[PDB]
Amino acid sequence: ATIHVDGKEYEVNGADNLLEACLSLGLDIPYFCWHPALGSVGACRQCAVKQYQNAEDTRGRLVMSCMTPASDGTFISIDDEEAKQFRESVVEWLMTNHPHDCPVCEEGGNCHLQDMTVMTGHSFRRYRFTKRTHRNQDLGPFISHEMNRCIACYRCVRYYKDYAGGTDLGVYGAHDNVYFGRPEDGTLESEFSGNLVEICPTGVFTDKTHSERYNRKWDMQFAPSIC
Amino acid sequence: AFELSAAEREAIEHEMHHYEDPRAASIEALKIVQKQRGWVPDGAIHAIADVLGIPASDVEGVATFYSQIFRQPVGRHVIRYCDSVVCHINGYQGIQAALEKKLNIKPGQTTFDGRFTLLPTCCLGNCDKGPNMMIDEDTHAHLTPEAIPELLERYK
Amino acid sequence: CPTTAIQLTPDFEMGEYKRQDLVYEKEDLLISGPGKYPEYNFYRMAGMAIDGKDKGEAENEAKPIDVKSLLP
Amino acid sequence: MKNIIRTPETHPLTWRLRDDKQPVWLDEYRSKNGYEGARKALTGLSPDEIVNQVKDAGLKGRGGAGFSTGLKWSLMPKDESMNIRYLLCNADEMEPGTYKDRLLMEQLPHLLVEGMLISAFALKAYRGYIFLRGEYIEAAVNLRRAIAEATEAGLLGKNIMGTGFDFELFVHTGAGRYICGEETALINSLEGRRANPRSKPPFPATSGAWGKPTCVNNVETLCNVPAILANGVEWYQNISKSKDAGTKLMGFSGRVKNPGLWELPFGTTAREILEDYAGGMRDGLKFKAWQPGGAGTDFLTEAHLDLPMEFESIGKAGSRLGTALAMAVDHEINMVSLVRNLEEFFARESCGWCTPCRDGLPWSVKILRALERGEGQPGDIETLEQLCRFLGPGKTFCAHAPGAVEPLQSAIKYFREEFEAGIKQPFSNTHLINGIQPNLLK
Ligand SMILES: Cc1cc2nc3c(=O)[nH]c(=O)nc-3n(C[C@H](O)[C@H](O)[C@H](O)COP(=O)(O)O)c2cc1C
Ligand code: SF4
Ligand code: SF4
Ligand code: SF4
Ligand code: FES
Ligand code: FES
Repeated sequence: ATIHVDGKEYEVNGADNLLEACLSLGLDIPYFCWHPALGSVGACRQCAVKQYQNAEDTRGRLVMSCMTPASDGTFISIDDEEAKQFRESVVEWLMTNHPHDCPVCEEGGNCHLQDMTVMTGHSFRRYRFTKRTHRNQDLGPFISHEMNRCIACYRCVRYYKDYAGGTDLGVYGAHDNVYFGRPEDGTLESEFSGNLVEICPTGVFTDKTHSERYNRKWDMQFAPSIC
Repeated sequence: AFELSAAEREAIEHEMHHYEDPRAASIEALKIVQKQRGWVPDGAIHAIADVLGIPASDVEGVATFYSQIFRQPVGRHVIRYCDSVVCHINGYQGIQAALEKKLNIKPGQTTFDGRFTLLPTCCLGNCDKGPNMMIDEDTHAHLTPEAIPELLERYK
Repeated sequence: CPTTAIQLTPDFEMGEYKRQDLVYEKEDLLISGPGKYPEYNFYRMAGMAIDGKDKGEAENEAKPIDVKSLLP
Repeated sequence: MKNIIRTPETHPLTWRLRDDKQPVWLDEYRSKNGYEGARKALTGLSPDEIVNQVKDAGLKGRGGAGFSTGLKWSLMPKDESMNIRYLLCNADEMEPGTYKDRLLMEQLPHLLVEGMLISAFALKAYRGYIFLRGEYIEAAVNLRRAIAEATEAGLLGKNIMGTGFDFELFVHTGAGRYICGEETALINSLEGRRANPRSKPPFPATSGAWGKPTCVNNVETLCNVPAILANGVEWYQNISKSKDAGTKLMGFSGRVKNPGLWELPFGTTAREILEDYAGGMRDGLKFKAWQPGGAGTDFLTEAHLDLPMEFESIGKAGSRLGTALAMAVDHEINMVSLVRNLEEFFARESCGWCTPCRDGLPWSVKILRALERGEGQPGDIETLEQLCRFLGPGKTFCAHAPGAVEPLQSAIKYFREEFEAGIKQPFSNTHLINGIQPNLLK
C-alpha cells in the first residue's frame, strides 16, 4: 500500500498495522501496549497520530497507529501540534502516579517508559496531588515483582495468557486500583515467565537473578552467543 | 480450608446449563457463594475455578472487578447508600451524617459487632423518589435523617 | 547524583607518595554527616519498601488501597 | 398537564399500566391487546420484512446513542450458516437519573418478553439474555415470573404457536459496574470476563458474544417494537411531527414538586414538561441549570429550556439528549460539589483499560476536590479544559470518558466564576531543599 506520513509518500504493507509500518520505516512513534508478537490493543493511547482521508484536509481525526490499518490513501501526521501534545498528555497521565524511585530500579537505563517519556519531551510536572501505591508479591526466585512502577499497559497478562498460555498471572482490580499478578504468593509455574522482564516496559517484573549482583545496561559487556 | 456445599454445586451446574461457555457462569457462581456465605473467601476462587474449569486468575479478576462481589468479610447487613448526583441534590449528606453518628463508623468499614457494613453505591435506579438506600436487598426511598434510627432498628 | 550523595568538599590538601594509594575506597569517602545539602533524604521520596518506611509512607504517596476492598 | 389520559393512540407503552402500580401479568396483558404484534410477526411476517418495517419506522436508539435499530439489524451477515445469533436486552443502567426501565420491568414485563420475541424472530436469534442489575430485584422476580407464564402458555419455547422458530429467554443479573451498560462491555461481562469494552469496527452484529452475531437493544426499544408491529408503521410515523419518530419516557428530577416519569412524543420542549408535567419546582428555587440526560450529558442553562427535546435539536446546542431524563440544578447547590460528585462517580465507575480516562478522571476528581475545599491553585481551570479537550470521542477506547467530561465542559463554559473563585492559594508543586538554589522563572 501507499501512505503519506508527515506530508511524505511511503510504500508500506497493506494488511499490517500503521504503527508497525511506521516503525519499519525508521520513524519514531511512542507506544506502550503494542508488542510485535502480541498483537495490538488499546490499553494505552500512546501511538496517537492525526489521520486525514483526502489529500488536503484541515482538522483530521486523532487515531491510534496500532488500531488503524495501513491502507491505500491514508494521510497521517505525527509531529503536528495536537498529536504531540496529546502524547505528552498521555505520558503525563502515566507520570501522574509513578514512584520517584528510578535510581533504585532494576530497569534504569533498560526502561521503555523512560525512553518514551524523553522522546515525547515531557519534563515539567503540573501534578501536585498524592500518588498511587500498591503492595508487593513473591513471584518465585526469578521474577521480582513490585506494582508501583506499572502503567496498566496489559502487555504482561496478554503475553502470559494468550501467548505463553500460563494460568497464573492476570488482571485483578478496578478503574485506578488495577493489579497485575497472582491471586496468591508463589512461583509462576509457567516455563516462559522469564520473558516478562523484557515484555514489561516498566520495572514491575524484573530479573531477580540479575537483581542480585546488579549493574546497569551501559555497564554490561554484551556478546552474541547461543544458549 | 474451603469446600463447596452440594446446593452450591447444583446451582452452579444449573447456571452453566444456561450458557454456551461455562466461563459465563463465573459471576453467578460468585453471587451464589455471596448469597450463601455473605462474602467470597480466598478458597472460593479456587473452588469456582476447579468447578468451572477456567483458571483462578480469571475468577479472581471477576471477583475483584465488580463492586458488589465482596472479598473482605462484611457484616450481616450491608447498608448501600446512594452516592450519585440526584440524591446529592435531594440530599444524601444528611443521611450519611446520620449513619455516621448512629453506627459510629466510616463508609467502607463494618461495625464492631458485625451488625452493619456501610457502603456507597453508584446508583439505585430510584432517582425520582428522593434519596435511596438498600439494606439486605430491601430498598428505601424518600429518606430523612430523622427516620434513619427508626429504619435501622428493624434488622437483626 | 539524584540523592546528593557524592559531593565536593572544599578540602584540597591531598597528595600521596604512591599512585596505588590514590584510589580512595569506600571507607575513605563516606563521612559521618550531611554535607553541602543538610536536609535531603532520597528514600523519603522513593517508592520502594524500606525498613521503617512502609508502602504509602513516602512523600505525596497515598496509602495502598487494597484490590479486594469493598470500596467501589 | 397534571392529569394525563393514556390512550393507546398516543401512549403505546403505558396505556395498559395499572393505577395501583401493580405488575400486569399475562392474563391482564392479553386482555389489553397482548401478543398481537408478536402473533402477526410469527404468523404472517418475514424476518426481513420486520427488519425493513423497523428500519422505515424511524425508531432510533433509546440508550443514549440515538442510532437507528433498523440499520443496526441490517448489519447481520446474510450467510444462513450463522444461525447461532443472540439477542441481548440492556436492562442494566446504574446511571444517575435513569429510572425508566425500572418501571418498564416492574409493571410491564410481558411487553419486554413480546419485544424480545419479535426482535429474535426478526434477527433469527435463538437465545435472548436480559442483562439486568443486582440492584433490581423486584424487576428480576417479575421478569422471571413473566418468562415462566409465557413458557406455560406455549410461548417463548419450541415451535411458538406452530411456527418452528425456537427461542429461549434467560435473565442474567449482573453484580454491577457502570461500564457494563455499554454493548461491547456488556458482551464481555456476559461471557464471564471482566467488563472491558471492545474495539471497532469488529461489530457485535458480526462477532459479538462467543464470536456469534449479536444485537444489544435497550428496554424501551423492545417495548416500542411490539406496538409498531401491532398498530402499524404509518401510525407510528403519524404520532409526532418530528424527525425522531415515536414516544420517549421523559421526566424531570431533582428538587421538583412532582419528580416523575411520563411517556411523551418527541418534539416536546423541556419547559412545558417542567411547568405542567413536573408541575414546577418547590418553594424558593430559581432553576439555575438543567441536564437533558441523566448524568452522562452536559448541563444547559435556562435559555435552552425552550428547545424541543430531540436528538438533532439538542445536538446543535453543544449537547445531546441521552436518555431524555432531565435533572434540575438550583441556586442552593454549588456546581463545584455537583461536578465533583459526577466526576467521582465516573472515576470510580470506569474500567481500568485505557490510559486517558484512567488517569484523568481521578485528576479531575482531585482538582475539583481542591476547588471545593478552597485550595485551588493557578493551573487548574486550564488543566481541566485541556483534560476535557483530550478526553473526547476517538481519543479514548470507549465513550465513557466523553460522557464523563461533558459536564466538565458545560460547568467550565457556563459557571466559570465559581471555579475561578475556588482558587485561593498560589502554585506550589515543589518544596525547598535549602542547599540548592531554585530555578524560579520570571
Ligand atoms: C459508559 C456507557 C454506559 C452506557 N450505559 C447504558 C445503559 O446503562 N443502558 C443502555 O441502554 N445503554 C447504555 N449505553 C449505550 C450503549 O452503548 C448502547 O447504546 C446500548 O447498549 C444499546 O443502544 P440502542 O438504544 O441503540 O439499542 C452506555 C454507553 C456507554 C459508553
Ligand atoms: S506490569 Fe508492566 S507489562 Fe503489565 S500492564 Fe503494567 S507496565 Fe504493562
Ligand atoms: S520502571 Fe519506573 S521507576 Fe523504573 S526506571 Fe522505569 S520509570 Fe523509573
Ligand atoms: S474510557 Fe477507557 S478506561 Fe474509561 S471506561 Fe472506557 S475503556 Fe475503560
Ligand atoms: S500502542 Fe496503540 S494504543 Fe497502545
Ligand atoms: S441517583 Fe440515587 S437512586 Fe439514582
